[PDB]
Amino acid sequence: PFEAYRSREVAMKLVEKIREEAKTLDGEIRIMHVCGTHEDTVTRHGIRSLLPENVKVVSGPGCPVCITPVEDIVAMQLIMRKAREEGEEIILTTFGDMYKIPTPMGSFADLKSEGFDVRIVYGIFDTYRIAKENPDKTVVHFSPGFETTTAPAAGMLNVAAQEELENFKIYSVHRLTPPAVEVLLKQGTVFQGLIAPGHVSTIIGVKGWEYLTEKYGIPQVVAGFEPNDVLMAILMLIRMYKEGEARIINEYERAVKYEGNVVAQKMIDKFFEVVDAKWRALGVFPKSGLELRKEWKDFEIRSFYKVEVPKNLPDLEKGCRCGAVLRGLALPTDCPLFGKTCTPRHPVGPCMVSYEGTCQIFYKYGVL
Amino acid sequence: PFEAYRSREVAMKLVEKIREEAKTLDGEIRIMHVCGTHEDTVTRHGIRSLLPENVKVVSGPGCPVCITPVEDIVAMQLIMRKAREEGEEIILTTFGDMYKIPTPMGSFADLKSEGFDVRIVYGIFDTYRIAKENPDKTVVHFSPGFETTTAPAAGMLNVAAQEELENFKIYSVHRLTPPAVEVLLKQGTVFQGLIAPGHVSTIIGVKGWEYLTEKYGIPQVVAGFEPNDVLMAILMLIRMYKEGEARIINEYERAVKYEGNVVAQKMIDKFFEVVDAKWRALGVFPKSGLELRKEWKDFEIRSFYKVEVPKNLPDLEKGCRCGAVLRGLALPTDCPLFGKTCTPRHPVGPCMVSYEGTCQIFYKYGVL
Amino acid sequence: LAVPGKVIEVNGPVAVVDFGGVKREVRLDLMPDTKPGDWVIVHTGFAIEKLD
Amino acid sequence: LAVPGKVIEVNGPVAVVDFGGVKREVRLDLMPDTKPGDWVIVHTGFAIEKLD
Amino acid sequence: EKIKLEHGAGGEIMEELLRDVILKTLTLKSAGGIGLDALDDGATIPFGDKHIVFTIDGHTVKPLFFPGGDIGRLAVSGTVNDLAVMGAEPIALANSMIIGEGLDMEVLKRVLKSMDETAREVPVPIVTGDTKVVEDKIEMFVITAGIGIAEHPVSDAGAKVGDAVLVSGTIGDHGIALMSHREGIAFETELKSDVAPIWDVVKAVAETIGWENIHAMKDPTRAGLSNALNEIARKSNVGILVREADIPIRPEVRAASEMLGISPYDVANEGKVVMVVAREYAEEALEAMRKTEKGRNAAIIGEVIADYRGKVLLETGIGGKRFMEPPEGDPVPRIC
Amino acid sequence: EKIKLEHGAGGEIMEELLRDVILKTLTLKSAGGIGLDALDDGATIPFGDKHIVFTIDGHTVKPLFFPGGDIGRLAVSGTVNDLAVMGAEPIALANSMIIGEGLDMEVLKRVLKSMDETAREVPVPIVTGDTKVVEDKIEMFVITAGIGIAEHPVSDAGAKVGDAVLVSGTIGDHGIALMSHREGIAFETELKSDVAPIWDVVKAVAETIGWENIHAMKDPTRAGLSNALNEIARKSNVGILVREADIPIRPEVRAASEMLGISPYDVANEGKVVMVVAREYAEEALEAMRKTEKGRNAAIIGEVIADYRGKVLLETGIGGKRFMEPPEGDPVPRIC
Ligand code: SF4
Ligand code: SF4
Ligand SMILES: [Cl-]
Ligand SMILES: [Cl-]
Ligand SMILES: [Mg+2]
Ligand SMILES: [Mg+2]
Ligand SMILES: [Mg+2]
Ligand SMILES: [Mg+2]
Ligand SMILES: [Mg+2]
Ligand SMILES: [Mg+2]
Ligand SMILES: [Mg+2]
Ligand SMILES: [Mg+2]
Ligand SMILES: [Mg+2]
Ligand SMILES: [Mg+2]
Repeated sequence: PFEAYRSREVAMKLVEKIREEAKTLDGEIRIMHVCGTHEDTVTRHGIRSLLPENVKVVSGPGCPVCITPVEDIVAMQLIMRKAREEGEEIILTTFGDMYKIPTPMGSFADLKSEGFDVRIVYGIFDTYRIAKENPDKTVVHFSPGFETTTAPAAGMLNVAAQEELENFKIYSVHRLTPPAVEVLLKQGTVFQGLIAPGHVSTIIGVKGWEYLTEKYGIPQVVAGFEPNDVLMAILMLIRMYKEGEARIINEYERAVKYEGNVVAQKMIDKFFEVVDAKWRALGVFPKSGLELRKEWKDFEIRSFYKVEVPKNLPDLEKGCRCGAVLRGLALPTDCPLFGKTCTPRHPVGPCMVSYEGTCQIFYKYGVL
Repeated sequence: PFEAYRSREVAMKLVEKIREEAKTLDGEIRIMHVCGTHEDTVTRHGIRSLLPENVKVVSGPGCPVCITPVEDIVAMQLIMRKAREEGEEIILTTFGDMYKIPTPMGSFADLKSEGFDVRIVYGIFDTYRIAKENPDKTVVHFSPGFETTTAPAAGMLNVAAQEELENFKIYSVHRLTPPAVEVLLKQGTVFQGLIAPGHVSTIIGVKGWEYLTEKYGIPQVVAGFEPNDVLMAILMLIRMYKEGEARIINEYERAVKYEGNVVAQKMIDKFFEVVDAKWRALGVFPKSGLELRKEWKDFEIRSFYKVEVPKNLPDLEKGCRCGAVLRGLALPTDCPLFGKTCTPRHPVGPCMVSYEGTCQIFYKYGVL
Repeated sequence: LAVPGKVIEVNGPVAVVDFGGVKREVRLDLMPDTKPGDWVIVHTGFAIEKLD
Repeated sequence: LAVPGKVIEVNGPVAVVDFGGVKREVRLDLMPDTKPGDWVIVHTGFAIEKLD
Repeated sequence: EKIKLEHGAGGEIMEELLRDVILKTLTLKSAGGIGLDALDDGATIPFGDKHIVFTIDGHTVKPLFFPGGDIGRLAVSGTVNDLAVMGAEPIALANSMIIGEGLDMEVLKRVLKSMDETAREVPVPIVTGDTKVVEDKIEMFVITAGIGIAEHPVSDAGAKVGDAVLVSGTIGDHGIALMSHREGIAFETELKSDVAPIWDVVKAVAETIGWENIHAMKDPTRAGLSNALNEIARKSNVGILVREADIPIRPEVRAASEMLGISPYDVANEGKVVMVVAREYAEEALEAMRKTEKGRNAAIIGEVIADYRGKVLLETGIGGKRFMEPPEGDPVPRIC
Repeated sequence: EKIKLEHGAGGEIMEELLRDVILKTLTLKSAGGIGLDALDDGATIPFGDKHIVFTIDGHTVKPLFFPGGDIGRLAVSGTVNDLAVMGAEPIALANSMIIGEGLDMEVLKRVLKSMDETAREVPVPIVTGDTKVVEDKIEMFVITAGIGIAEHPVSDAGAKVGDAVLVSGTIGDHGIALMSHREGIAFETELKSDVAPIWDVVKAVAETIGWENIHAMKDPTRAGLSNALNEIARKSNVGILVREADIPIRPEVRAASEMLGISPYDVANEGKVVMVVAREYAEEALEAMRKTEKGRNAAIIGEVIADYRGKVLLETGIGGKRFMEPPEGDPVPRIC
């Protein structure tokens, strides 16, 4: 099934069309995607080695774990300690890569080693289950992620209110993709085409990305994650650039609805509200984050603990260029630490730690 | 030094005299010793294989760990549990073999496995030290032993009162050798000569054993522990039997004083009082035990906890004949379990567990 | 890392998806209309969309 | 298992006995008169008698 | 400086430890043949007309039992394979066991049973051993050494430009099955480990195209196929082109690896062999393999090239190109 | 039914496990020579004019470092000795290591250093190995296998009536030193372990009285001299008379053993060899031994007799008689 989407023929055809449309192209065309899964597709399938010298694919900040502020990671840790001293022991769930994310003050794993109960989970439901198995304890899930990950949390929060669970809390560090994309525009990040993230689209649909192509005239293209989805999108983008088009094509129509996914949208709306948030190594982006509304405030772990997070916490270690990698302005290989002191096993920056981290992906796949 | 006491010549001479004095002997002569260290000497050096068919050496109850009542071992365990429930955690010290002594309700080692703090020590001073290193805990030493072991406890109790230590307690299960010897007399245990224990003599001196040779006319002989000490004693005994003598010879004069050791005697008297006590597998012997006087009652661990020890606790496992071994009426090889289900590694009875246990000694040395 | 799977069982919110010889349970909270035979996109244990 | 040792140091109650190349500390509480050069019988870490 | 789990994961980090310490501290490392410095699947010792192959392997897989096998079948399989990829016929096995105080006697019996059944398949006898018991809560560790006789020895450095690269079967089965078993990931039909001795496979190809035409071999255990290949490329100082579309991979393995977020190329295989053969013998070796019960799924996956020496080039399905990076360390814990 | 510390203490209880399970479950146990069933210090494999000796030994001594040696010197020494008592000349060593996550890199280096220094003394190279790292808090385990060539093989069953029994040096040093080190028992001068390769000792005697006159040999490791002797008596089905007064024992060892309440005959020796020689060659073997740096203290301790077959008779100092019982298991924990 979907064999075509991986067909060596379908691919070599798309690659030929792309080469054709570009041999006549002046200057250079830069296409940016904002999804780590797309970066994985591009890199895993060696798509860059199939592109013409004048066509470039750059990875934007498509990694929710990479951009979660250190201030928030430290906060969660401070609250674990604050609870301990208050006799209360908390059960903290986090994703695997987030678990190892470094900060000036250590990671969740460093905490684990101090005798704290930190558990790695694959989803929020895992956390929900732990909540029912441990009533004598407050289970909290450090929740980072974009729309695609926000939804499962917005749904789990519903199933939790009905059940009237009191030990089901989460530290919201959710972010919105479209906003950050605009910010990069207002800041000079160069690219003439945008490969909109497949899954985040599935949620906010093609509709969620329109406000961008209209307010800046940038041709967007919702794409899947098979190698031919991305090759298609690139071709489609090269052409809307050459023909001066400025619209949004839904190449991933098989999985995305124009309106997207209504349930999730309201499901998320029922609990979260767009707010101003900080993106690690990038700055404070306007209306780019999601925090729990005043009502569902009892689900936020911070409504039970107020900690003093030290100021001036550096976002990255000296020498790390993850901030530029996140902007699609730098390649991980440009980094002096890349593959040296920084590797997936012993990461210096967040971009190398994260599964959707561009550095980890480049490292993992031996980029040419 | 003391080379003579181990000399192969000195020995072969004593062995010859003994053979001479016995070739003319009618019936059979039975010499009983009441010290596990003597049994070790006899067995380790193969002395029995050097004796004439009509001369026998039998081991009496010369093992303080073997004869400590199970009721007392269980009591100590019940008190450990009672303290735990009272928030109080106790540090229990015991000797290595005692640590593994079985009872119908398990050993101190079985307790250890339940999370209790049971420590093996080589002497009471070890316990005293633990008391000073753990003031936030009550350190108690299950104290079994004869006069030779009682003294170090009677001395440590002095050094403890002066220091005014409040966490230095001990469960007294001390016993006296001379009394038990009399009991065996009044009960038919057959022997025409008694090798009095070297070290217990060192304490109570030759004087402590006189009341026996006088009230029953049994020729006693205080002996050391070198192979020639025992061979000498045997010869000396054979002759006092043939010549109808009835006195006490101090073959171990180099280490024992007639009056014995005055300090220890009063040192022991200052704290303990001869009382009626039960000997495991043997019965209740009159004025054979030592318990702390009403004053130094604060040193007894039972003055802080009263436990209900279940009745009818069998003294030994079915099939075990340690009771007869202890009386010198049976050889461990007579036992069906000897070397079968019962060995030092996996003991069924106390006689096999104890270092001075006759069964352990026979097993350890491959008796002929 | 989201991958496609064929639904082979539905039970209100829970579902059993087969990803080529590998089955896993998935919450249908965001795809109520899901039903056996369908093909959903699973992200962190949740169905987020069906395929056409 | 009591064994003979030669005293090579006294300090009030404590003492240092050598058992043929092996030294150990012993309480002299029961042999106050002990002093270097002596030979005592040690039982459970206590000197119980000197040798003649 | 502390030892990390990575130092024993068979990847690059472990390579560092070997070079930064082990090979650097040991000074006597050979007996007139392939020695420690070579870091081949085993050592060789000239003995007149033939050579003795010497290999040793510790095993610490957890749990002791898993779909398709156990630590016992793994011990015999691993040692026999290492002798086999050196071109030697198993002669005898030496078995050391370090048992944790408390192990149920039944487990030990079950492990010994599997070892026996596995050993009889070669066949190869276990002529000597050792048994140790520790209080440490380790359950069990199995260390097996093995001696074999090789008429003509094969090393990781014999790969020549133009040669063809083969694998005896599917890749990623043991590592993915064991990982899936851990995360409770259930299957339509359980994914099994492939642990098994494959001397018969090597022997078959040799008994078909002759030893001289088998230029290199290695069982891709810790760190997977990528590691085994990256190791051959480096030592033979040749480049290796592999076509992703020809690498055999079970549907279940592809699926579980994606969910697990790991590559089936970086995980250990316990019943496979990588073989570099003379270009004009590839087809006969392949077919010779296909005719064995354990090589039914063999396949020519690539060729030895002259460019990118010491590296492994991967031609992706859609035709792209990228390096097949040798993992930093095997992704899965206690995989062997 | 659970595995107990005793099952790996080299005594009788371990003999039960071997007979009740291991030998009873493994069915293929030989390669045309001395095999697993013999439970000799190593196995033999006929190879034309000569035989290959194969041996393996795990090591779990704690602490890793102790007076006189360490786990590294012990690994090399133990394997070389087992090859040596079989009558074989060390050819090559195979080294497996199972390191606990967290070990200080310096410890590993120090162990490797000792292994190297020890290996160079034989001399014998370490031609192959394996490295595993576990989360278990075990520090380190060293498993060494070794291959050797024996012109004429020697087994525990060759002892003949009338032969003389010798030991290359003092008995009880390694086990007592290590026990004393544990209980903080201080010395006038520390009691050291004797761990060391003793091939030169065996070789010397052979190069003096010829291999045919060395009827039996065994390094008395776990369970001590009593065990090594009780093992020779049983397999050779002969009786063995030993005169306690002739068994070499350091004053420090006698002293510590008494305080420790254990017999120096039941504890492991790591630098000694028991040798049964033709009655008319005892003196030359003894002297041949006395001329080596490690056999200066050798001594004829007894003779093979016809009575008490399978048992070991001990003639005590004063002239008494008793059996020298094979310990149930080595008294000291983690002695090797
Ligand atoms: S490699 Fe490391 S250090 Fe360089 S930017 Fe990427 S994560 Fe930061
Ligand atoms: S051997 Fe055991 S069982 Fe028989 S009496 Fe002696 S201790 Fe009791
Ligand atoms: Cl391996
Ligand atoms: Cl051994
Ligand atoms: Mg290998
Ligand atoms: Mg190997
Ligand atoms: Mg291997
Ligand atoms: Mg061994
Ligand atoms: Mg090879
Ligand atoms: Mg041996
Ligand atoms: Mg051996
Ligand atoms: Mg050995
Ligand atoms: Mg290996
Ligand atoms: Mg032998």
